[PDB]
Amino acid sequence: GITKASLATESFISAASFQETTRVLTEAAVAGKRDELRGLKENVIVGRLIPAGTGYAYHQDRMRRR
Amino acid sequence: VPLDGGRFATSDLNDLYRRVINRNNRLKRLLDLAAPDIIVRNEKRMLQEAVDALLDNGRRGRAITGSNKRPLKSLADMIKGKQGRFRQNLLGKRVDYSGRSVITVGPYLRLHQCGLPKKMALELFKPFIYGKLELRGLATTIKAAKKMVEREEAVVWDILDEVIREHPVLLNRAPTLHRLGIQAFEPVLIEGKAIQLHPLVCAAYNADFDGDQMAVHVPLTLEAQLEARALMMSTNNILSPANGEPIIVPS
Amino acid sequence: IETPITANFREGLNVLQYFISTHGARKGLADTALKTANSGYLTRRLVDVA
Amino acid sequence: AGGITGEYLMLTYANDAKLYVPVSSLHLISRYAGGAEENAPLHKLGGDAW
Amino acid sequence: VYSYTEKKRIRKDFGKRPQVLDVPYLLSIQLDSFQKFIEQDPEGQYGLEAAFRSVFPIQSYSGNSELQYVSYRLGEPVFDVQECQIRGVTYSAPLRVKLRLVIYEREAPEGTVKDIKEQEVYMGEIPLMTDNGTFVINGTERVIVSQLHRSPGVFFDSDKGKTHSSGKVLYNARIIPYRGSWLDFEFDPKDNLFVRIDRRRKLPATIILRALNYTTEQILDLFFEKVIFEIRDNKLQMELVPERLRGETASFDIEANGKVYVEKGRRITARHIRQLEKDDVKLIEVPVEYIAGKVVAKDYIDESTGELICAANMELSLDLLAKLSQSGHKRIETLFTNDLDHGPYISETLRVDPTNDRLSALVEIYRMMRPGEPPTREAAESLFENLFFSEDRYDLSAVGRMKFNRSLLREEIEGSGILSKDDIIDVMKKLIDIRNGKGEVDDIDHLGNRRIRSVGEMAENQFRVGLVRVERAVKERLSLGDLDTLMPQDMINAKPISAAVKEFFGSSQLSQFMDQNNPLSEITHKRRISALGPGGLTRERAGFEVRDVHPTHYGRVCPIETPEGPNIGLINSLSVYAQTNEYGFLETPYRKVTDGVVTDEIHYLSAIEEGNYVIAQANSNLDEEGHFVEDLVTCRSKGESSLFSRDQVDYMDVSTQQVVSVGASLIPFLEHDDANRALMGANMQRQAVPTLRADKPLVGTGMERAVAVDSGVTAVAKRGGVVQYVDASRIVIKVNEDEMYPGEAGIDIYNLTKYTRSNQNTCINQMPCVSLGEPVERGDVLADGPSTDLGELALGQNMRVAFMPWNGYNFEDSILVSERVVQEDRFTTIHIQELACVSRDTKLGPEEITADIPNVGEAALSKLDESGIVYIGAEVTGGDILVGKVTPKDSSLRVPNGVSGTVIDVQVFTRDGVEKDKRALEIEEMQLKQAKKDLSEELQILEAGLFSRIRAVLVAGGVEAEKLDKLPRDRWLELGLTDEEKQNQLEQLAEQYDELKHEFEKKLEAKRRKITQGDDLAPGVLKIVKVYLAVKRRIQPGDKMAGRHGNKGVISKINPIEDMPYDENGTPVDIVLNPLGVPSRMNIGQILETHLGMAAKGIGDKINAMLKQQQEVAKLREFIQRAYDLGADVRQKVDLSTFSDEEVMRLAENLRKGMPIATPVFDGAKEAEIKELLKLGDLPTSGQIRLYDGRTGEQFERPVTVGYMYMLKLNHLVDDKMHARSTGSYSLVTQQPLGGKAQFGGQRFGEMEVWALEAYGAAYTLQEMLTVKSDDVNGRTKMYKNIVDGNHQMEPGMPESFNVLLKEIRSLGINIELED
Amino acid sequence: SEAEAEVAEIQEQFQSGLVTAGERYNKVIDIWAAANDRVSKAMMDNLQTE
RNA sequence: GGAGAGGUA
Ligand SMILES: [Mg+2]
Repeated sequence: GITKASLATESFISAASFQETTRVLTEAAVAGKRDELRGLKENVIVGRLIPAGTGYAYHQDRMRRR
Repeated sequence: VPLDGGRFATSDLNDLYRRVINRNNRLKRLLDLAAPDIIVRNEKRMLQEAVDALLDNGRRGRAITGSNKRPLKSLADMIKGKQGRFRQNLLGKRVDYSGRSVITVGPYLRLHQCGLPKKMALELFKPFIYGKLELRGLATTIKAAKKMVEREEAVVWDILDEVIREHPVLLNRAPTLHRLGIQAFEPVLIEGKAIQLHPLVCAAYNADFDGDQMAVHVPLTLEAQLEARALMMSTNNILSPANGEPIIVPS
Repeated sequence: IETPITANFREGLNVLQYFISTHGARKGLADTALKTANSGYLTRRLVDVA
Repeated sequence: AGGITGEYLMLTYANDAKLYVPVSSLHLISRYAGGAEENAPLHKLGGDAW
Repeated sequence: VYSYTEKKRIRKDFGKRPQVLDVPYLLSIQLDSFQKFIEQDPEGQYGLEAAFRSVFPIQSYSGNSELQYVSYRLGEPVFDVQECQIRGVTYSAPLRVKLRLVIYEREAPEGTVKDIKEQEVYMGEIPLMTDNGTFVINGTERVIVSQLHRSPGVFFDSDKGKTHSSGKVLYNARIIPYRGSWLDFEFDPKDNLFVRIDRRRKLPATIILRALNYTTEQILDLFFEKVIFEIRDNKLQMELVPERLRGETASFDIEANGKVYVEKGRRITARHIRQLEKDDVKLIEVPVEYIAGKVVAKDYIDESTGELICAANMELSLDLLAKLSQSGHKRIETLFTNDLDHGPYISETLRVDPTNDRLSALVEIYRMMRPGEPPTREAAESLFENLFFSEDRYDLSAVGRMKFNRSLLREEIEGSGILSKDDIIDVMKKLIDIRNGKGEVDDIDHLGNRRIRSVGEMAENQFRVGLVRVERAVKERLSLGDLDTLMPQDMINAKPISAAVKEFFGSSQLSQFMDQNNPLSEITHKRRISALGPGGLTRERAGFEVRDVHPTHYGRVCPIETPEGPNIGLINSLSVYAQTNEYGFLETPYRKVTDGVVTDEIHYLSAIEEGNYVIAQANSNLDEEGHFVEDLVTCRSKGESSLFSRDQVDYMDVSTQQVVSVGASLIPFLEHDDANRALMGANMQRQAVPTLRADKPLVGTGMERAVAVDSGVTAVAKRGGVVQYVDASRIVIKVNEDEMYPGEAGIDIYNLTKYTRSNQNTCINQMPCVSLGEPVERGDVLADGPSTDLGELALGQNMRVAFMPWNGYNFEDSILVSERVVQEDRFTTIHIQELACVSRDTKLGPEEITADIPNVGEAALSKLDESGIVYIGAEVTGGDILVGKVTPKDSSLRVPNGVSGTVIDVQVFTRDGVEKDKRALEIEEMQLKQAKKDLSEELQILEAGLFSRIRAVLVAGGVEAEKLDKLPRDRWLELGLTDEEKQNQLEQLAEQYDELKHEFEKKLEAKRRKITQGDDLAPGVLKIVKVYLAVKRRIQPGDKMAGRHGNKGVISKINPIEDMPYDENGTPVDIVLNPLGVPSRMNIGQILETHLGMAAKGIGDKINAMLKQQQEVAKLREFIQRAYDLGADVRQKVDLSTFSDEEVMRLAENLRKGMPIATPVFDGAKEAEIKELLKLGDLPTSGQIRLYDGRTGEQFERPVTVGYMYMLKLNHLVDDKMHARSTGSYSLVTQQPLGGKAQFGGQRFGEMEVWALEAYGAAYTLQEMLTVKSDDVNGRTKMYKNIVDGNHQMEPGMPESFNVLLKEIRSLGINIELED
Repeated sequence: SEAEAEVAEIQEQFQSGLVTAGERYNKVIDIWAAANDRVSKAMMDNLQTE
């Protein structure tokens, strides 16, 4: 379900700003997780261009760079 | 911070930190004094409880209350919930170059424009007015321009009409439910105090005029202005994204 | 209720018919408020998953 | 005084603080000796701040 | 029939039902509760007397002395209401109690009084309720709202198949004492019966059965019906009652009386019972399989061996039957069980019971209560007997015992406050009966289950809670030794009492700030019934059922007036005639109806009794004998409206308007509106701003005189007389010659509160509505308050409206207003603000408030006086200096940025011991001059009132007219007069004057002791100066103005007079409303008010015609007499022939702007009467006229509806809503803009408004809205230097609230970092 | 008036035991719904071509 | 800066 399909995300920030922050970080700290900003919500968190709209061409340019 | 009455705010994190330091220093003194095992064991338990109430207060059996039986706010409570960091200061912020007022109809408008009060537009576009005043040479500093716009001379209104010309503003109604809840508009100066709203976008906004209020945000950059004009202008949102049927239906 | 309101709004509802009308309308208003509080959380859940 | 009705003699000290001496305990009620029966002082009963 | 002072303007009352009970005092609950609090109660059960008698006498534990209570007295308050509001201090009376400390002597036996002292001890200052219901707590008028909570008693309830997933209902029963531990019985999913206390560990109910000295035999005797088996010569002759067989299935050869009655395979039919009783059959022959599973009632022992054969409550068997047969047992007692009507809910508990006798049950209870603490025999018995059966530690209140006995169908509504054995037995019996199938559970929404805790009860409870700490301290001090040097002041401290009282009155959840923008808003805020607060449910954890109106609300709680939004039905409002019972429940009046006559005796039925009787409808047509006209009349029997007979009814409603509240009964034609729109109409009628000139509603209900009188806004005469002197600030009444008291003759003086501010920053003032030398009567109004006209409520204006679309300027809900509406200044409203400038005692010493300020010119200081305080009457605008102040190293109090105004009052407060500047003294001597002036004017007018009455008794008995002024008015005593009762009056009347000569010498000195004294201030502040600004907001597009039927809408355009649609006579329409709001929003009542408003102004336009050209009063007396006729058998019935020929031209002068019309709430003007009233005037009888366009000048097709709708102006002004911010201050912990309008803060681009930018492609707009605009501090200063430099471009970086989140997550043991 | 007469008929049927409680209740609901439909149809026929 | 109360959409 949509409550569990978003907390079982490969990113630990798109699931931490959602419900149960405490249960997400402890599960994602003992696992040594690593968010790679492949989404819309965690680019709002960190303050940079969304990889969807007019900022989509930016993120392709930033990806082929590395 | 002070409460302006000579008294300082509680600042619940300092209370938890101070309690942790107090118990830790007392326990260090007990370790130095070679305390009996039961006393130092009780104090170690109290230090454990103090640290647990500092990290996540209330997760253990009983929370601790500072004033009027209200539990203290810990480090984990500054992240959780609606009032935490994530949902209150990061996913949505408080925004400069913005205003708010009651809406009226003004049915003489076109689909791509909205009314905007003279005072609200003068305050919102203040740095642009400063730029134009320094460009036309009326004030060879920022302070003279600030006093000129606070005096509201008969020249800053032409400066407004210059900076308003093709500068869209984003209008947003309070329960923004879909992407038609924020729409760009072109401002028309009004000698009033109410944001006149074209009566065909009320279907999108769900904005009756029985006392509603609406927020105006000024896109700052050049990319933001072009984004407003291209994507968010109300002459582009004539089809609902939920289904191809029109959303500017005559009401 | 087996006795319906046999008076339109052009004529006058008497006291009992207005009380029954208030039953219905208060039900509707409370339902509207709490359905708003529920649908807000529903759409928040849907946005945060997709 | 707790289910025992009794007779008392009631004295007004300073600040109108009444004191009821039992009629059985009459022998501590002595008359004035200063010779100033209309110029006598009035002691504050209980000795608050004495 | 009428007074002299209602003939000024009499409202044409429509309506057909005669009134039998007039509307009571609307503030009865508040005043009656706080009168039950502060009054001497000789019976000692109400208020302070009950608390003192419940606590005192305090007996010491040492055993030598006790402190008993004598009486109490509330002293005079230090101030009264006006300067309590002015200084900012509580209006309270000092409680003074007479305590009587005994001393018992040690040598004498137990009980002997050495000494007994007594003094009047001061304990706590308790706030006093004002003349209205308001408390002045810290200079701000608050109201304590009555609560609606769960009454103590017993409550049978169930959870309807929402537990254990079995789909089964689990009935439970709570016993809730007023003071004690609750006692819960509940049903297990296996139909077991379980008892618990305080929701502790769950125990079988037979535990508490055995704890009351009950064996198994007595338990089965109580809870079960017996079946007798008689073993005889042939095969189990069983006695069998015939109706025990209902709902059973036959399984054998049912034969008796030599007749085969019922064969097997049958359900036992009713006619089988009928024939078995008709043949009188009692004893049956049954097989042995019918005893194979029954349960024996008592114990059966062999008569010879003396050994237990079968125990009590054992399942019988074949061999068990053999063992009882071999032991000479003839009568065998079993229990009548069933699967439907008599379950074995007790036997199963006994088989779950792990105890067998009383002591084991008591020990099991003891171990349930306190784990550990190894049990003994007294430690369990005393615990149980003090748990439920001790007067000290358990108490059902009077209401608790009443509910307990009423729910159990008892008759005695009084008894012991402790539980009884039969009480618990009846509770279990009733709960088992509910489980059986008979009876119903109790619904908690019922108003016979919820109880009102008004102001007096809650304050008394808080006082008693504070008094418990005091009695603990007193018992401590008494139990310490050496008591002979003590007094009842060293042990008792007033700080717990004052703390526990001031905490409740000041800052509680029910002692809340008053809404004060109407008389209506005050008088309806004092009558809320809140379902929240302490001891009540939560605002956001309340279900769908408590929020809904219940059939019990009829006549007690209004169904339509309730707030919308987060709490609907939790802030319910009282009805009109609703009262509070003796026990706190809500009750409503009803006319007692005999055999066939609707009488006029009024019985107040509570919520519980109302279900037993049958009550007729409010509007059932009775005619001249109390006889109903029909034979199928609508009635309510028990929450079910239905048509009953004519001679069946027991009660009838008092009036048609007892269902609605006070604010919802001001809506004309309420019966035509919807319920949602009536709710909105009431909720917005509570918010109207009092305008510049109050204007009556042409169409009203007649519940407006009651509102404007019962609320304390108007100044109302106390004793009838002649108006001696009217001023703009005072009214002087010379009392008549009979109502005037013999001693202290005097006259009345009413001081009118001028332009002071209310709580909602509106202006409240009182204006005299009486002329000079007008005969006023007792109870008549003298000064109109805010928004009242001639002592009747007038919240807004009544304005010429047209229902038509006008070029989209009234598109959705908007309003199009003529410019003549602004020209007449008829919606201009005064708004008074209060600005405070304080002088903090800080480092480098305090700050001076002198005018000397750096970097300000004379253009700024041109308005301040010499002492640095703005001049009174100086029109200041935004950004001026009101009180100059300097920083000790520009702390001047500035006008808020956007408001204007005229400074109308400056109040300066100073601490006790600070030298005051000349401006403070300038106020001080001007304040002190009035104090001398007011008391002298109090005296010399009263002196004029005494000597006039002294001269009055000189009409006979000593008359020398010339001699009265040979010597002046002072010595009218020793003159020649016969020394009789008349001369007794001269030495009595002048004794008041001599008393007044002593009243002058001490009162004026006392007012000197208050004016110059140093006022109490907060620690840190040295002197406070307060500035008052009066602002006139006129009207402008954006203001929200609404009608009385829930039709809001912002004014959209101020459109000039020539553009308004005029009629065929040239009169322009004032307001152009939208017709499209009428069908969808089903408030039809706004149209009939429009037609009736036009009819009302039709009468006022023909009286104007007969007055503009002077016509003889025989024409006016004729037409006004016709206009007060033409009702369809209305009850008004005025007679203009009894008017004294100058009360008509004074009546017709007030009627020249429209004859007011009273339309009672459900007795409205029928539509045929509106047309007939539209026909008396020469207006068209369809209500719609031909209306011409204002601009093109040609005729609008389809004749449009015009009329005079009464339009309010709500307190949502666009001056207070418009906000703007480019750059300003920022929050400290997170570097984001502040929030609000007071703080110059920016809008919130919230979470839900960010999704609507990701739903577009606006990725550059979204980035700048959360980095550059908001949070990133290093790139928003670069933006400001870029915007001014003509370069629209951001260099965003990272927001500063993300780095706060890292430092907070790293402040745990969690390492969060940023990668390459 | 026709609906009131025929519901009086159903009430008389119930008072003589020919119908149960639930059946009478459902019959009253059905007849009142039919009367509501007839009134609505007459009202629309009076309005839409008046 | 936080709690309590009330209100607008
Ligand atoms: Mg709206």
